[PDB]
Amino acid sequence: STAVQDSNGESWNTGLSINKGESAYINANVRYYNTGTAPMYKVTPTTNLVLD
Amino acid sequence: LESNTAGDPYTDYEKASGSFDKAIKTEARDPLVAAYPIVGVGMEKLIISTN
Repeated sequence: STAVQDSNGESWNTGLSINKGESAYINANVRYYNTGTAPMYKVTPTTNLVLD
Repeated sequence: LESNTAGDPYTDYEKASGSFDKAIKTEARDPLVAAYPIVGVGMEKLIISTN
């Protein structure tokens, strides 16, 4: 008893991998203003981002 | 016999006359009291990132 078997196969795979500590990368768009009486040179603010 | 009675950097005359930093409470005016901050840290709450 002889037998010949040919076979064709196709596969499509999708994969989503995600961390849980670095899950997102927010960034801000801000602008400094002045309301005093003197100019400020080399302005650098320390600012807090708070969620709720 | 000592320039600084209390030990703080400002001397007797500087503390008495008020010719030192103007943000220091009047309780430090006399030489016997010492200008000495006691800065402390109070915890509010932690956030834990589970990786």
